[PDB]
Amino acid sequence: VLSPADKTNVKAAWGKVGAHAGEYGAEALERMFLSFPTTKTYFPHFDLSHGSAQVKGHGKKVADALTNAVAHVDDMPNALSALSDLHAHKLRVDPVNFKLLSHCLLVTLAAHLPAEFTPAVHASLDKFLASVSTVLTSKYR
Amino acid sequence: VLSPADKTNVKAAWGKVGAHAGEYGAEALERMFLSFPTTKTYFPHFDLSHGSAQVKGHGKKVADALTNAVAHVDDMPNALSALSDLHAHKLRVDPVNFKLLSHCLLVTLAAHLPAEFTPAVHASLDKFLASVSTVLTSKYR
Amino acid sequence: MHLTPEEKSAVTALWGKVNVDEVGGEALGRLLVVFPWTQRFFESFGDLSTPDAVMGNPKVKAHGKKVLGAFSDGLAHLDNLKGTFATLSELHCDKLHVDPENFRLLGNVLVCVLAHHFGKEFTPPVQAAYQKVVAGVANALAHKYH
Amino acid sequence: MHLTPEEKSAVTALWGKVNVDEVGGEALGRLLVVFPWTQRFFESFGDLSTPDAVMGNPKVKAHGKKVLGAFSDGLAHLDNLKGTFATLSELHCDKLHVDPENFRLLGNVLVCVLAHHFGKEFTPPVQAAYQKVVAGVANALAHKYH
Ligand code: HEM
Ligand code: HEM
Ligand code: HEM
Ligand code: HEM
Repeated sequence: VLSPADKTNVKAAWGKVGAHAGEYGAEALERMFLSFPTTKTYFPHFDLSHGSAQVKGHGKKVADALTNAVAHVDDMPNALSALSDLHAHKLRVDPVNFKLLSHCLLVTLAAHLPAEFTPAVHASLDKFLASVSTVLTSKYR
Repeated sequence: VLSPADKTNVKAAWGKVGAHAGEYGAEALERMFLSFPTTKTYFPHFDLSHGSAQVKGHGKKVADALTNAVAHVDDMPNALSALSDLHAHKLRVDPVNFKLLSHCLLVTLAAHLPAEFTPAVHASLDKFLASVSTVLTSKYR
Repeated sequence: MHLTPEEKSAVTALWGKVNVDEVGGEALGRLLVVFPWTQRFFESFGDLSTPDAVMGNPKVKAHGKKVLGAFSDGLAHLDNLKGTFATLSELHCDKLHVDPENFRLLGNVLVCVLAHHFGKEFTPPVQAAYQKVVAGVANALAHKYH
Repeated sequence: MHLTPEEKSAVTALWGKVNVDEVGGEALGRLLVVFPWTQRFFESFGDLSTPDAVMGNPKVKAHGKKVLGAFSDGLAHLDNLKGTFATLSELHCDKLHVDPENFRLLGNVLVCVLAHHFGKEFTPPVQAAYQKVVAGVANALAHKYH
């Protein structure tokens, strides 16, 4: 359960990302594909080379879904219903992978927001990304 | 979420377990300690030898908690409230272990319910145990 | 793979009682029913809409036999799982695009099926040995991923 | 460790720049704040009621440095992490009763702290080599569990 202080921490941290959200998205994906190569099995149709337009483009989409989640933090299941449907019924990504993307997003935020990535904020973001993952895998079966 | 069918499947299977619950809980613990030795780090104060009275007595408590969850299948978060606080704040068992015990319980049920352990029922039981684990792990942070 | 002699004998002892045909079909089928997202790799197998459609699907059953035939062969080369499964590892990665977590799920479902068929005979020590074996096979199949 | 020469080299080059005092206290403190159930092993350290309490705790700092000193030894022994950490593995299992899953949590937190400290210098390739190292260390520390 996200607390009021968690919600505040995430909104704050995500606020500074602001216009860079898309770049951070792409960066998190690149870090996942390199660090956890099994995640590439879900993107056989992508050019995964560094600098790929596919990865950039997809990074933006992920980052925008995350902005939407932050904006609707009190009502995530509703704001992400369509995405949950998609991952559960069409894409069918094994649930273990969400933890891997979550970790890479955290590393990306840490590398870009040294002032904002305090221990309390790190904790809230970790919980937030876990909550997002739960919502996205809630309709699998 | 559990579906009406799932609920029917779980009540029927556990109903056939009946008065053997405690013994199956004890066997599920034995299978866990042997197959996944890391779980033993949580029970350093127990005699873990085969047939141990301590293991038998703990298997009964575990089994009774599940029986109660089955008895209150439409209100599990509330029925398991006390147990969720205990595992989160006193015991502090890492969440990955819940899947280990769940798997061993299923193996235990399969070995004892040849006719009842059909594919539909196995599937319902897997979801049920995952639901129980989510509840017991919901207040960790 | 820390397999002790007695672990190895227990694995082989039981494996000689298995009707690999039947068991392969039950394990693959159960995987598709219990963890339905694994159905994403088998759309060409036709109807997988209900438990009966999956469990009795002739293509599921025939594929399961193939899977278990490869597994048995692994059981005859327990000291070299990586070499034995190298070509299959490459195939599942490079052509089939299968997340190796799927190998873990199948292994655990295989353990439930063996429990279901052997009942008591599948004792805790025997299960413990089989857990090591299914993790070793899964790891061998994942080893050529890149 | 299947570490590439270029992987070994990247790990080593970054590590020569690490302030162990700062990084150790930060990693250990962060583990306890982000995954508060790990506090169960550190009751004797004092107040751990808040992030500031944790981060400020001098026993947390001093123990962090020690942990990271041990981590440094591993980097000098990358081709034999198992022998390198055999005693420490035994100790974490038989005397301290620490679930090895905790080793994996600490590893990822460490990666987050290296990123926080090195910023853009902690590129995706560097991260990838460090993920292999932290997994290697965790596995070596879990190796003598029984
Ligand atoms: C933080 C959790 C995640 C979020 C918020 C997320 C978000 C999204 C979004 C917004 C889309 C595009 C849908 C559209 O076109 O409108 C997408 C698609 C997709 N996602 Fe995720 N995703 C997440 C995790 C994952 C992970 C863990 C995987 C597997 C490693 C994955 C694999 C995919 C794939 C394969 C597509 C389709 C891409 C394509 O064909 O263009 N996602 N996701
Ligand atoms: C199916 C999920 C589980 C249920 C239903 C369950 C249930 C219980 C119950 C009823 C108790 C006794 C509380 C009392 O004294 O009244 C207990 C205690 C305990 N549980 Fe769990 N548990 C579950 C999973 C686990 C797991 C995965 C672990 C760790 C591997 C664990 C470790 C413990 C420990 C160490 C105790 C204290 C035992 C003692 O010192 O007497 N439990 N649990
Ligand atoms: C014990 C683990 C496994 C073994 C030993 C194994 C072995 C095999 C073998 C022998 C084949 C036929 C190869 C060929 O056509 O040349 C095959 C094909 C295939 N495998 Fe596996 N497999 C295993 C697990 C899995 C799992 C868990 C999945 C995914 C859920 C998977 C996905 C597939 C797919 C999609 C094919 C091709 C099916 C087709 O003919 O269209 N495998 N595997
Ligand atoms: C990178 C992984 C880790 C390494 C390399 C490491 C290393 C060490 C070392 C060198 C010591 C000092 C032993 C002595 O001489 O008494 C120690 C102690 C200890 N470790 Fe770890 N450790 C690791 C992770 C963990 C984690 C994740 C936990 C639990 C969350 C943990 C729990 C403990 C405890 C409770 C002690 C005793 C501390 C005291 O009270 O003096 N360790 N560890």
